[PDB]
Amino acid sequence: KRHQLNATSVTHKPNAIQMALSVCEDLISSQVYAILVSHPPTPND
Amino acid sequence: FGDDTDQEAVAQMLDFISSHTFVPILGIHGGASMIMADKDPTSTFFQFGA
Ligand SMILES: *[C@@H]1O[C@H](CO)[C@@H](O)[C@H](O)[C@H]1NC(C)=O
Repeated sequence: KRHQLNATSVTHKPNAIQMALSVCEDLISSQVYAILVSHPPTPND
Repeated sequence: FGDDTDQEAVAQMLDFISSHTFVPILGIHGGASMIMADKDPTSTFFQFGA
């Protein structure tokens, strides 16, 4: 509204391998231009 | 592991796999042979590069 721009999101996965598999499977298949990532509330480095 | 592509990031992926699967991985050729700066301490990924 400030100035043709879709958006998609998905929650964090417990398994890093499963998270990466979900990432591309869903995010990549949609042909995104950037991915926003944030740390979960759990204290995992 | 041995690949023919020149994509560097593939090597990075292998290290990540070694971090989670706890299986030793050896780079041979192509992207895998590319040496990364610092691997994760849990990862057991090795390369033949310099
Ligand atoms: C916009 O992204 C959403 C996310 O699920 C998707 O369902 C939708 O198909 C996208 N819009 C179009 C018209 O591609």
